[PDB]
Amino acid sequence: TYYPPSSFHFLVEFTGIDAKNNDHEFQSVSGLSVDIDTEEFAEGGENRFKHKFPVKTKYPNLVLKRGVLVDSKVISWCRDAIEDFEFKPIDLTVKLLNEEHQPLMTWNVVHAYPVKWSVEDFNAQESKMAIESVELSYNYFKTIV
Amino acid sequence: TYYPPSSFHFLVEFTGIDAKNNDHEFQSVSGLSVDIDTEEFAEGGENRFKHKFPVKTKYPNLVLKRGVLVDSKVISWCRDAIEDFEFKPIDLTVKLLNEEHQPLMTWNVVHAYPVKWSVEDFNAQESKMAIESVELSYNYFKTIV
Amino acid sequence: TYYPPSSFHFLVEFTGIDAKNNDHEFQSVSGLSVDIDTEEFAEGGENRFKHKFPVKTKYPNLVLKRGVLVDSKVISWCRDAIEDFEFKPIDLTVKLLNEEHQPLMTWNVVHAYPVKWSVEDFNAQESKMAIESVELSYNYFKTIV
Amino acid sequence: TYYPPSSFHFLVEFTGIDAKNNDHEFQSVSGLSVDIDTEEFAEGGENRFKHKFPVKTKYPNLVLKRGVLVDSKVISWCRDAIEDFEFKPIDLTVKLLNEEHQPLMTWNVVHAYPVKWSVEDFNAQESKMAIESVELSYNYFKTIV
Amino acid sequence: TYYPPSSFHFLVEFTGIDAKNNDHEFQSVSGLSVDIDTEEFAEGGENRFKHKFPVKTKYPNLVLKRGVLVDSKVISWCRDAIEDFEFKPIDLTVKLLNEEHQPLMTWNVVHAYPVKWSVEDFNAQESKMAIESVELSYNYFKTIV
Amino acid sequence: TYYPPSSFHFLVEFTGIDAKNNDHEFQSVSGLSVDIDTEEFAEGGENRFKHKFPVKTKYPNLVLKRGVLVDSKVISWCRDAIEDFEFKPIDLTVKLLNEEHQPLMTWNVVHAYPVKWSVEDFNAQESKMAIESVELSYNYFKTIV
Amino acid sequence: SYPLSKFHFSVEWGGTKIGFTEVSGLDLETEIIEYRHGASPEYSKIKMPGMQKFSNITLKRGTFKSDNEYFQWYNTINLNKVERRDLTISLLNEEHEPVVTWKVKNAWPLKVQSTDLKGDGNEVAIESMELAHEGLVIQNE
Amino acid sequence: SYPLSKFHFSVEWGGTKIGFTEVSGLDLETEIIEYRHGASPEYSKIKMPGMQKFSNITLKRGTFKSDNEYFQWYNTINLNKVERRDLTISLLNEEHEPVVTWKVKNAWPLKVQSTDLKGDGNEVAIESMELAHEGLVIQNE
Amino acid sequence: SYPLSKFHFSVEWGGTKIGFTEVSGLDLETEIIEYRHGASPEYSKIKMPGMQKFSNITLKRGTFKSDNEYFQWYNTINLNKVERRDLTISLLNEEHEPVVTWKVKNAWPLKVQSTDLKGDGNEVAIESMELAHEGLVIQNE
Amino acid sequence: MAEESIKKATEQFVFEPNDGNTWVRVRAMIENFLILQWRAGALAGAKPE
Repeated sequence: TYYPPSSFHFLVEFTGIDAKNNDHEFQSVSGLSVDIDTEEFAEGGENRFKHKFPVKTKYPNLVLKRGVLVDSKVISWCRDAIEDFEFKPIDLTVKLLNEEHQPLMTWNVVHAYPVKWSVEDFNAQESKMAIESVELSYNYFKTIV
Repeated sequence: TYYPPSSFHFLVEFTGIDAKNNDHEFQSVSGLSVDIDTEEFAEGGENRFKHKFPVKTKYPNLVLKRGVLVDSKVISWCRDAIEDFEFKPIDLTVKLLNEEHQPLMTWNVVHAYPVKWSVEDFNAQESKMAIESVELSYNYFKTIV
Repeated sequence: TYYPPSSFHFLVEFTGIDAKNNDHEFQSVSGLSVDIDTEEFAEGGENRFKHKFPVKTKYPNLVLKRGVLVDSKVISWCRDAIEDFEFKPIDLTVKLLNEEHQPLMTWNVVHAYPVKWSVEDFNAQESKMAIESVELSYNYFKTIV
Repeated sequence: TYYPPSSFHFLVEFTGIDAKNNDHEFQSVSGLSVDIDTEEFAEGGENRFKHKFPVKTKYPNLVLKRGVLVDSKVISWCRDAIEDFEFKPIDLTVKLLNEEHQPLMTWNVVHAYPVKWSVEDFNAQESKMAIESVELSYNYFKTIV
Repeated sequence: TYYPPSSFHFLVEFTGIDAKNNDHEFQSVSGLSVDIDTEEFAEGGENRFKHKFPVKTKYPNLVLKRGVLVDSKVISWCRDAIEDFEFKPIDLTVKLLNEEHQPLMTWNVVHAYPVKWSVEDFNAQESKMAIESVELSYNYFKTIV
Repeated sequence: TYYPPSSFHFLVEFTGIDAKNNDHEFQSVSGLSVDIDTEEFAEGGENRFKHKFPVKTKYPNLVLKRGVLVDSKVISWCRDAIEDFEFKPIDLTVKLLNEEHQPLMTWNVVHAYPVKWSVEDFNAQESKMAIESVELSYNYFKTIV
Repeated sequence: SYPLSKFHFSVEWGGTKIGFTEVSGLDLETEIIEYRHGASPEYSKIKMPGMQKFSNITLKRGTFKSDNEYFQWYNTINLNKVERRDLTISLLNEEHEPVVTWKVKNAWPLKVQSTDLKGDGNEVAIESMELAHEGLVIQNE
Repeated sequence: SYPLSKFHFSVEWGGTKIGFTEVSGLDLETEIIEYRHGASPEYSKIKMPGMQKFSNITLKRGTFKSDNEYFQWYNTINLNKVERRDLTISLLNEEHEPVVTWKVKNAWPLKVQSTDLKGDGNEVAIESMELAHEGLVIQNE
Repeated sequence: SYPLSKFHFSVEWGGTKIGFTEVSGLDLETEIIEYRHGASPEYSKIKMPGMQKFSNITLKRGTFKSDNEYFQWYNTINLNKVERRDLTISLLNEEHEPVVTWKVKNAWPLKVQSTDLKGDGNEVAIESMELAHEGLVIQNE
Repeated sequence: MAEESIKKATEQFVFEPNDGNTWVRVRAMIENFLILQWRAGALAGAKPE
């Protein structure tokens, strides 16, 4: 913009999971990008370049981090998939906020489910917070702005 | 939480091995995580994404470190497997503790056995403690909280 | 030259997309280079070297970076390709400028289209600007100087 | 222990080679560890984990370092194997010592022979000691403590 | 020598391209080396070593760097090959100079042609010179001294 | 020894090449080492270890570095092999010296010939000496001490 | 028409006394984010505000018989728990009333430093404390 | 035939008073790009101008009753927004008219520093501010 | 109504004398863990207590004939073994009784420093010792 | 049919604050319902626009 916005004020909301204020707060969000797979072809007589063709649109997994929370609803949802193969996909909204705490821009993440859950190593000789990490697979996203 | 807990106060307990206080104290614990293997498929006519399907739940080995202890019961158990192929799996509990020294949260590790044992290199010109390391394979874990 | 020019003053212009002043300003430009693929052959009796032959001219993708802009025309164009497989290639001009703000040298980029779009990770604990990145595929370029 | 021991006081002894005091002193010892090779299997109907089975116990080579000694008996033994393929395996003891210079713990290394010998690079512009390195293959080890 | 020469005073000259003083000045030159490809063979009964045989002499490409020059004759020559597949190999001389600006030693580079041309990335936030790079393939070289 | 020797005082001599004092002085020497290739076998019923067997003795190439010398005899010898495939192997002696400048220990390098020759990159903006590097292949070595 | 002096003040910290020898560290600070796009006619950057910081506060007092207030507060730390307090610092007028007030949120003690002893140390034994906090507001009406 | 003195001056910053105790940091700076081609007869580099920089400006004043101008400006910061001002600094003659003027574009406050308190601090309480800006022009006609 | 002085004190360390010239390093320190979640309205971090530290203690005394107490304690170190002692430091009243006591757990000596000699060194030869320990408790009743 | 399904989907927002952070969530949800109906062949049009 004339002065572009910073990246440290944002909100993560879930649809299909009971809401709690402690499940909307995160330390970091990553994975909001996309790419197109292509193929190459050489045409006889054309020596200046090879041709390139698109094939598929590709998205990476969405990664969320925060300090450990013991009564999380999101984690209970993750456990049902992890332990029993019960899968029930959800939708999600990522919001980048302005100074009035209203959205500048949002991302609509469609049909997501859990593929990973972990907690970082313990160390008796270091002063650190216990950090939790969750990774989700989804089909695509759209943006609103 | 409002103020998340730190990670430097914890306890490791074994079931099926004679207890000694010196076998419950460790410098570091790692490996408490999980992931899901998936497969991909391209559907003709659908050019927005590929489909992904789950196949299996996967767990890493559990790794424990401490200073060298010469009369350990855990090591005697490791030696029977290492030297004679006598295997007798055990269960284990990992506890993350609060200020009253009671569990905040625990991990139930099921059917574990030894796959590795080592001691770090000696060096005549350095001032260091001798450190021992043990790695265990297990089937799965559950959490209680 | 006697005193070679610096690299911090330049302009990016698009043909086929409605113009806005905010879409001509970028933080960084990269990818203006080329190479020739070759093949090798060993001739019996010639032991001093192998022969090398050219096959094809090759170009890398063009990469543009800037702070996040919410109403960009270039991004709307990228979305049509990304979301619906509607492709409509454009031409582009890269200009390296002198002190009168006139071109020292320009690059003519021919038949370009979008293959990638991303925004860098958010971090609640760091003071940073949100940065956007766009990558384009093209056939070749020519220079004017 | 209550206070674990340090790692800078130790002794290396050989059986089957004429003894000299200068062949029992080393700068560093490494390789005293072990691991178990495993295989995986997926059982139809069991989607919580894959099965893992042990196959073999594995040991790394033993590595010794010291300053260059010109009349070493150990090196004469290494040369017979290296130059003429005359192999005659030996046993070895690694001792970790206490303050009375008696063993805390020892390692019994069984049926060892030489696989490597080297001396580090010379450099006219650096002030350094010439360092020698010897690597041995062995079948297994046992511990006494 | 008794006092070996330094490497910061040298000249690059081209044969077959119209001369200009601005095309003989470079920031850096690299690639003046050579190697011999070999093959191995094990002879039954000989257990001290394997035999090695030479096959071919090999040379790397020659790489030149300088600040960007807009009216270069060398670049016009590079463009004819790059854009139209018109190839016309040239010879080249690399000279290492003494204090009277006469050659200490020279390299005769035979039958060279262009395989690469690039210019380094632009960055609006850094104070830097625009740098150009050219890479040439050749058959062999000889030295005169 | 009681006080091991340092590594900065040594001499390189050639047999079969006319001697000059300027060809016996080097900045650095490397490659005086050896190893034994082995194979593995698993015996049914033996689950404590796999068997290992020796196959061949292996030596690395010998590498010499110094400041550039223009009238070297060693380089003329290297050129005959490099340019015309005329190969005539030589023997070599590496000497590690004491304070009376007499050998502490020597290495006898047998049947050597040139496989590589290079000179490091020139840089107009750095104050550096021009450095030359030569690499030789040989069959084996013996030591005298 | 005259400025205020700096020696008459009081500190309310939840202890039994409000007299101190020295108070320091009442600062506020903001980070700066810089930017320049390649086509700009100016060869310098544009600046905007980033995230905010606060400094630690240091308090100094003389040691008195049977007064162990500093140690006792410090000793309330239990793993990740501590007693947090509201700290009020005030500059006083001739009627001993507030003129300028510094309001500090959630303070706790980071370190407690004791005195050094000397055979020829003809002086007062002075103890000190360093406090962490989460915010400062300045009032001057 | 005589040089100017350094004690009679004024500062216009959008506040209610123009008197200050101390002003510093009115600097200008340019980077240098160096180059040498291997064939040159000289064994040193040629130099040319790079990108430009500006220093932060520091202002110092005494604390007065009911004057909270520094805090109030600082407190206009709201995420990436702040009130920006034109700062004019001027060296005065005997008629109290400008002689030398420093013109500063887009300034805002980076930090506000309060005073330290001492039991034996027989002095004036002095507050200070540090300002960021985007450019300086010097006029002396 | 008066503060304590800093020159009348004693040290009990297991040796034969309790008189010292100088004592320093009786400090306590705690680390700080910081946190901020992206959705917070405040642009600063929340703080909580981490792990704890202690400083080394330095003791200084004059050299006397036939007194080698410092060396003898140091010389009890044998690889990983050392004689550990309870160190008690006390500030005294006019009756030579304790007022303020510092209690130190498990101390041993890290270093022993001897004096420097000078031809014109018209002064007392002073030796010193630095001690490691595992904890400090402060008593003032 | 379509109206009943949307009506049920919006019940979850009935007692939410009436501001931009809700308006955006209501839109995203309705659009997701409709894009599925479009892919299914109920709605006309080459692309969602």
